[PDB]
Amino acid sequence: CGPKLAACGIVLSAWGVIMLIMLGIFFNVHSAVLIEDVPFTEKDFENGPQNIYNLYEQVSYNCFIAAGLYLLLGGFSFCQVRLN
Amino acid sequence: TGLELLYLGIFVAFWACMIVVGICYTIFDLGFRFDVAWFLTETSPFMWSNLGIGLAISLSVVGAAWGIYITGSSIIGGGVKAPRIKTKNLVSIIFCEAVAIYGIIMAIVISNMAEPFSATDPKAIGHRNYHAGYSMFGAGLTVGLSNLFCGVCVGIVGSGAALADAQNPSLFVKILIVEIFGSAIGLFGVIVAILQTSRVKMG
Amino acid sequence: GFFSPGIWMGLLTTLFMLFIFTYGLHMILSLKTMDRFDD
Amino acid sequence: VITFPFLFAVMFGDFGHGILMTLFAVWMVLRESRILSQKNENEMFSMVFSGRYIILLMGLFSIYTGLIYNDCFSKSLNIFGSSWSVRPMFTIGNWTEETLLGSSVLQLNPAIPGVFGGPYPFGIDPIWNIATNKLTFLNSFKMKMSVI
Amino acid sequence: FPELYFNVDNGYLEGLVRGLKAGVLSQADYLNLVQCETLEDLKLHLQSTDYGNFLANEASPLTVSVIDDKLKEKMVVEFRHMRNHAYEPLASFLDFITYSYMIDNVILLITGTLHQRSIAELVPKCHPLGSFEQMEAVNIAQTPAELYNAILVDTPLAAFFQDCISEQDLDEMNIEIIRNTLYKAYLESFYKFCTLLGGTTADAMCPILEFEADRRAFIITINSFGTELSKEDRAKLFPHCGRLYPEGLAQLARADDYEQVKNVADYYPEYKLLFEGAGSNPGDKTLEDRFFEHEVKLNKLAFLNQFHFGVFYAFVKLKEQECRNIVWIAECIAQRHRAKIDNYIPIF
Amino acid sequence: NNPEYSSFFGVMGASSAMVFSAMGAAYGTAKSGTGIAAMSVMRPELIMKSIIPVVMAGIIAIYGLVVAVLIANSLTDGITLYRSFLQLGAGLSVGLSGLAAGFAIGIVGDAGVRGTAQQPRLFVGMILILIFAEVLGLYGLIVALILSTK
Amino acid sequence: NNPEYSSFFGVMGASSAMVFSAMGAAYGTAKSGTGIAAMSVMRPELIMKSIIPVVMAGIIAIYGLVVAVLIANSLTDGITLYRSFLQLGAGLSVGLSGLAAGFAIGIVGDAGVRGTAQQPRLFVGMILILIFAEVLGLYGLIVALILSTK
Amino acid sequence: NNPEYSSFFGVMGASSAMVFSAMGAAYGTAKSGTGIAAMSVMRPELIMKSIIPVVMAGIIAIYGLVVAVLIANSLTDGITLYRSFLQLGAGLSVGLSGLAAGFAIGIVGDAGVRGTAQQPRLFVGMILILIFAEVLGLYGLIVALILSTK
Amino acid sequence: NNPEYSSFFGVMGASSAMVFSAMGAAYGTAKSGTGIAAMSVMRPELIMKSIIPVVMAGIIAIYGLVVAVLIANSLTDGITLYRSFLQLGAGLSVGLSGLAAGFAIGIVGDAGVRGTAQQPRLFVGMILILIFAEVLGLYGLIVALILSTK
Amino acid sequence: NNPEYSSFFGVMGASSAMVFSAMGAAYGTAKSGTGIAAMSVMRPELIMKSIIPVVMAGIIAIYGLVVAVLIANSLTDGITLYRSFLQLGAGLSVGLSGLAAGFAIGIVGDAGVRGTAQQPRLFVGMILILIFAEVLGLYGLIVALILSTK
Amino acid sequence: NNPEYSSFFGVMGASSAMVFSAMGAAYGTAKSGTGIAAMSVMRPELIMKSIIPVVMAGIIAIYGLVVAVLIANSLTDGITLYRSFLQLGAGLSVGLSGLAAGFAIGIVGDAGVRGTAQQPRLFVGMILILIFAEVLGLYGLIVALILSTK
Amino acid sequence: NNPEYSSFFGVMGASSAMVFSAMGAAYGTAKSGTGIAAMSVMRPELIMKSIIPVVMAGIIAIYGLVVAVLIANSLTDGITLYRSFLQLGAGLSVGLSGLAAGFAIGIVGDAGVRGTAQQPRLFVGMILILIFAEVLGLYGLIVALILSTK
Amino acid sequence: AAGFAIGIVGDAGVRGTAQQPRLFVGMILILIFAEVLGLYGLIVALILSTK
Amino acid sequence: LEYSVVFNLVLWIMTGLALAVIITSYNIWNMDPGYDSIIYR
Amino acid sequence: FDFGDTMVHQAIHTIEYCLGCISNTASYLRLWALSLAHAQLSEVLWTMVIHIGLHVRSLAGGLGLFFIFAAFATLTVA
Repeated sequence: CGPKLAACGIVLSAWGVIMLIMLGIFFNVHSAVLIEDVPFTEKDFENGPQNIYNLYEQVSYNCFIAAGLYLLLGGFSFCQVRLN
Repeated sequence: TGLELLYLGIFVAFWACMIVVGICYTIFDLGFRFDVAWFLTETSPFMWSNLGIGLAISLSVVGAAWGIYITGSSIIGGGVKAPRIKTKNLVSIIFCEAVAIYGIIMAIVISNMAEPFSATDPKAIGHRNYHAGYSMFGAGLTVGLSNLFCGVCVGIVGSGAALADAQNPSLFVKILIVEIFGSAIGLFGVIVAILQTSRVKMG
Repeated sequence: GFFSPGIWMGLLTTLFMLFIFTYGLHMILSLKTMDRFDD
Repeated sequence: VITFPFLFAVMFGDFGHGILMTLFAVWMVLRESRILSQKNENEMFSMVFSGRYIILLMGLFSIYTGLIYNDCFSKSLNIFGSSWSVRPMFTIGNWTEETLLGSSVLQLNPAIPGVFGGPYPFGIDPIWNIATNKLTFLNSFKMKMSVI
Repeated sequence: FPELYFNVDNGYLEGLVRGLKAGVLSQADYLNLVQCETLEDLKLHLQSTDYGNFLANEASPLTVSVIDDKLKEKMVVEFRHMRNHAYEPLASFLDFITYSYMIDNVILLITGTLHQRSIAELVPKCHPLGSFEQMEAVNIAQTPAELYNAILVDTPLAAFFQDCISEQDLDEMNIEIIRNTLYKAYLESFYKFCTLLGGTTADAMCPILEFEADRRAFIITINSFGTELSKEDRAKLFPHCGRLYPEGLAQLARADDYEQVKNVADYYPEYKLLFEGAGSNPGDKTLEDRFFEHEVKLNKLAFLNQFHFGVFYAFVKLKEQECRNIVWIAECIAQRHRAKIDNYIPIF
Repeated sequence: NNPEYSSFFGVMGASSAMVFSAMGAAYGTAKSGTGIAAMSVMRPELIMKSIIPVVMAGIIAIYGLVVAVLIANSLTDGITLYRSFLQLGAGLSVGLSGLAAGFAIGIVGDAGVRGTAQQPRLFVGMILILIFAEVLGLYGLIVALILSTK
Repeated sequence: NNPEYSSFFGVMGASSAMVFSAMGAAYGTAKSGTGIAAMSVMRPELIMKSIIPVVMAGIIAIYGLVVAVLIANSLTDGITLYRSFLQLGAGLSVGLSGLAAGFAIGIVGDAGVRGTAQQPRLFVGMILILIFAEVLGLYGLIVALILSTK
Repeated sequence: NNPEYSSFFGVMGASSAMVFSAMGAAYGTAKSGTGIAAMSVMRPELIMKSIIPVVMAGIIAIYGLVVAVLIANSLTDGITLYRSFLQLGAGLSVGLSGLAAGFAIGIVGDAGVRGTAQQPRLFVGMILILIFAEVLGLYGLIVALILSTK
Repeated sequence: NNPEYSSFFGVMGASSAMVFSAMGAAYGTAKSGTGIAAMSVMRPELIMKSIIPVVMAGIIAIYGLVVAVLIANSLTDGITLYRSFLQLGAGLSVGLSGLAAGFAIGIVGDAGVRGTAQQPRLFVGMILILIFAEVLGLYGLIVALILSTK
Repeated sequence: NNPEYSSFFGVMGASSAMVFSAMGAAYGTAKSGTGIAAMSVMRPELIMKSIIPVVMAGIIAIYGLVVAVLIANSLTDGITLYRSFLQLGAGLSVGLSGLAAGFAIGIVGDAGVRGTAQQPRLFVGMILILIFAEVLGLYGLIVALILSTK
Repeated sequence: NNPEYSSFFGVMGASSAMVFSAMGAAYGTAKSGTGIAAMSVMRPELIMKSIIPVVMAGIIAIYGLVVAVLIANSLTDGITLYRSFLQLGAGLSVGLSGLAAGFAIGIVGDAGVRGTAQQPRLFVGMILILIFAEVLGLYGLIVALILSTK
Repeated sequence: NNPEYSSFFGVMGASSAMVFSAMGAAYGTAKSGTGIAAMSVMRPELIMKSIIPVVMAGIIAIYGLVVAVLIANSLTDGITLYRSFLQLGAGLSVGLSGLAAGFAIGIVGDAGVRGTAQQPRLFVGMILILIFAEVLGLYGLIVALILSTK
Repeated sequence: AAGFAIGIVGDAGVRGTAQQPRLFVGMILILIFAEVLGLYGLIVALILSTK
Repeated sequence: LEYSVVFNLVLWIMTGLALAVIITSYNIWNMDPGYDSIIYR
Repeated sequence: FDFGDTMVHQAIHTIEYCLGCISNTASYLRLWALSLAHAQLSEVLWTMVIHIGLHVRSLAGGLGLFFIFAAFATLTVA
């Protein structure tokens, strides 16, 4: 590891959680700026907006789970920066 | 230097002139001319074929010939202080000739395929004959150039092996493996050229 | 007006053999002789 | 003291990069009493540490420029309203036929009155983050800016 | 690139000179030679390799001077054959080996003529590698001015004088300034020649020539301190080929003492290790010994590629080191000074 | 139906796939075997480690061969111009990218073996840098599969 | 509607995207690997750091691959000629820009390895210069992505 | 109405705007880096000031990017041919002027760094000298903008 | 009506004016930069005089720009083929005359600077020589205006 | 029926067979004779053993002569393009093979004569290598006889 | 019926027969005469004995002359292309073969004569080797006589 | 009646007869002239003997004039293409055979004259070699007279 | 052609004349033999220009 | 008719003429007079 | 003193100011130039990286998006 990697892991932990929770919010509010980012398909121009809303919820969970993994990288790195 | 520069000048001028023509016939809307279609159709399939056959031999022979003298020169030069070299290290020459063998094999196989059409209209010549002439050219070109490169590599590495033997006999047996990796390239050229040949018929 | 079938086939052959002639002649112009001899 | 940071921020004007550079310079200023006693051998860190206050100032201006450009990491503030208008406004009996073509292929908003949402009180409209022609609009701006 | 063309003219001589290289004495052979108790025992050991019969048909009251001369005689014959068999690219390169000796032979001719000696007295004493083609200079031998013009007309070396030395400079300057002045122009001209032979010859011979420039600048500097040479004289003699040329070479010219010279060497890891490996204390390898040891290392490294002219330069230099080694072993043994005999430089 | 000359570009594809790969693998093998031979005279023990660049050059010849086979078994007189051009592009992509990979394999397979002759620690480094050569053959192959199977 | 010949340009784009990038990444690798080998004899410990230029040359091969794949997946049997030209331009524009970055990483990587061996302080500065090489490939990727998707 | 080939000159503009600019910036980087690496041996401190030519090489590739993007964003199938030749002229005019700039930035960015190592006072001179190289790329950009926006 | 290809030769004009003038200004700067840098070490005070050949190489690029602008501002889709060939003429005239001036300015602005530190009296002579170089660009401009305006 | 140009290719065949074989044999002779000249000063008795590569080069000229005469006897006015291209192929095949074989003979002679002069044991080794060089000439003859009789 | 322009190939034959044979003879003579002049300074008694390579070179030019005259007397207004191509091939064959023989004569003459200066016993070998050179002119002549009479 | 372009080939013949003979005579005169200049310093008397090479180079230029004038006097608007092509062949035949002659003369005259500087007895041998060089122009002339009198 | 010949023989001639004043005679003869190529070119060119 | 024959004849002959002039011109331009015995004095 | 050198240097400074009023004004275009590149670097580095973590299911996307964001962070920094 070394202290350099732990310091990087702290920065990426904080920045990651910030951006990934903000993404989780922008996805959960179904924001229009995310249309080019959501992995929509031809079947989402049928039934109605519930289809895209299901995808926005799943992608909102992706960013929430990734933020959780960056909280774990944080806790690990705050140990390693003291241990190394 | 100078004799290369004269050739380089012709080479650059040739491509510069093609760029001028390519722009010219495009911008003047004459780009309906020089449609690659008529070139690749009014040319006789026999021309493509016979170039193919002759390439298959001659490029293999060039690769093998370089092969030969490159190792041979070293056999001789090391041989002055180490006469033992000549009998065993000569296997490199055998592999260089094997690159020539790969040539003559593929060339003779290709040479069985061609027969007269009794036709001159492209539609009476028909797709099979064009496809054969091209495939035969491709095969003969493939084996020819693959063997060209293969033989030069074998000659180079075999020269190295001969000059290794000149210092220690045991090195030859160990190093000799690289001549196989050289020779294999010529065999791969053969394999592809067989497959390119494998569907052909003429007349 | 600018080219013909016999011309193209003629040229591909001619330019190919002129390339071989260049290769051959390059090796020939690369011939050399000694300026000294042994004792 | 202002002019160099200002031109740098015009250059480096991503809101998120402005924050990240601000944060780096802040962590150097906050740790100053520690860093002054540390290894001299990290000359790279010593150089940027000797710039820390000026780096911070230009970091702040890079936030400010990134805000007016309305972009962090290819993302914009949908908190704002718009001079762009909702899909119904493209379908006022007029333009509806063009919106039916727009229901199969790309289309350009004509910015025609009544359809258009009018003059705008924020920085750049958030829609220009997603619009396919955005770079043309952005270039017309950023050239004219730099000249003045 | 070179792998395609090179064999057409040089494949024989490349195999030949590598074949001659395989005939050099191993470390184990030198370790046998040093166990000897007379020149006849050295003869009996040398008889087991390429030196077989090199001392046959010669006076039974043997002398170290005869052994030296016979070793050089063999080396000369070997070199002449390769030079005689070469074609213009290699032949021109092998001539650049010869120029190093030719310069020292011309230095003798000038020295003798500055003392009004007949050049016919000097020519039998010259290094036979540096033998002349045209002989009017040798035949005339009248005056330093006549010799200068006769050299310029007769000698392959003449172009180097035009780059650096007038007739007036030859009358005014000390002959050792002249020696180094010619070598400056020589290394630069041969280094340019090696870079014109782009690819393997350049990237394998340039490292050796770059070391030859650096080694000259170092040695000249550490020897200059106790002398009337100015900083300008040091600068005017340093070869520009070396890794020193962009800065360290000028620093050596500005410098005047071993500590300052070491401070230049301390920028470059090879030279740093070389100076650290030689304080020149009693029983130590000297700075000059370490450079020769390294010069051999570089010459061995040129044999680690199959097709380039660099092996011919490295061959001649290594055979010259083999002669230096065998003579040094014979001198130690003849003088009974066994205590330092291991100071020969191992080669292959 | 398709035009008569249509298959020519695909034929040049199969040939380019093989020929340029042969040029690469040959050059790689030559520079490598040269470096081996020159090393081996000094360090006879190192050949069985130092052979690897030659094997990697052979893998470039394999990358040519595989694409060339795939093209050759796909070719027909009936071929549409589109698939004929795809075969050309594939053959050039693997053949020329393979040639590029062969050039790098040859340069490092020499210089690395010469270095290793002097300093055995180099071997790990030489393998790493050689992987970053051979992989260009694989990138050539990837594009050539994607085109030629389209 | 469209000319059956017309996919030829987009295919030459897909090929070019790889091929010229590969020629670049190969040259960059080859030069750097020679430098690493010629350095290692003196400074073996530097290998694990001094390898970086080869990794960056690998990035150029990736930039090629990206565009080559993108073009190839975007091809169709009756492609619009305008789209075929866009793909050609993408292909050259990454492909040759990657060649240019390959030249740059090559020269800098070889010289910068010798420099590092003779002064270890250089390595931190060399990385900046190497990024300033490698980014040319990325600018070529930016345009190539723009053209392919436009 | 408009000719089928019309967009070809437009996209070759956009590509050329990048490619030649990248070649320029590459050469500029490569030369400068080689000098920097060589100088650093006796100059562990000058490194950070010495990188300046490399950055001036980088902006040339960016000038290419500006035009290349501008052209790319103004391509369409229906393009009027006259717009395509304007765009070609732009892309060459920045592309090759950036190439010329890169040659001057390269030679200056070598020699000036070497001279600065020998004499720190050269630094200001080298700055001024290098400006008169980099301004070529700017002039390339000025006309390339006039052309593309005409 | 006028042939739609006619704008091609007009943009080739504006491009050539810029490009070749930049090639001249580059070579004039590059040689001058080598000169000034190599000279500086022995006589550092001379830099502020010795920059002047670089300024003249800059002026050559300006002469190109003046023409390239004037051409570009005069183009139109409907342009009469006569005017388009005039613009090609103007573009080549200034551009290659600038290239010529840049070859002179480079060779003079090297050798004259390296002379000037050995002998300061040369400086006025070097200026006078350079006047007779820089004027070639002006003759190119003169002809280029006379062509492109008529 | 058959084109008036038809016989031209078989004519060029007969020419190429004789010419390229004469060229190969001339080079082979030139090299070998130069070797003999140098060798004979030390080993004047060895000439009539060492001349083997010279006659072998003459035999390569004869291989081209045979094919050339066979083609020449096989020509006619009314010849089919089929027979004409077979004869062309024969001509090129033996011709370039005759260059190659004659070139290898020359180089191997220039070596082998000098090697024998210093080491008599090599004489048979030279002759074996030369026989392989001649067999390459046989392969060019054999195909050429086959196509000329087809 | 015969086409227009038909004499061209046949007279190119006649000219080439003479011209390339004269060039072969010239090179043969030039190198031989150089070696003779250098030899003769040491050995004036060998002057008349050593002319034979120059005589053989004259014979090569005469073989060209023979074919050239035989073509020149058989050319007619409105000749068939068949005879015109036969005359082309004949004249190319002797002419270009005469180049080959000329180089062999020149090289073996130069090396042979200067070796003979040191060792008289070379003269016998040299002459036999020069017969193996000169006969290439006869082989070219044979094919040319055959072709021009079909 | 007869076609346009009729005279063009015969005109090129007339020019070629002159120009290539003049190039031959120029090389002859030049090369041998330098040898005369060198020799004269050692041998004050031999100047007026040593001119014969240069005289024969003048003869080659006269042979060119003879044919060039004979062709030029034989041209007309209505000329049959037959004689026009024959006159081309004639002018090349003398012109390039005279080139060959003049090239040989230059070399053998230089080497002969420098040899006569060391040993004046060489002069008889030089004259015989010069006759064998000069006659190449006569052979070119013979064919050219046939190809212009027919 | 005459130009090259004059240039080469003029150079070597003038240089050699520095050591040998008698070379001036040979040089003028050689210069005549070089220059006359230009005269021959003029002769045919006058003929062609008036045919 | 046969303008393509005429075109190729003019082109290849003008090319062969030009190359023979160019190569001969390049040779006589770059030839060495070897007067070194005077350059030394 | 020298009026010649004085007038030449002062004229050159004046000429440099007058010509600089185009060229040095246009030097500020470096702003726009870097800005466009900077924006598109950020856009492409986002779009070719972070987008890969945007899978249609929570488990598959959230696991990938972690490592994908680390590559994005790395390149965004460097």
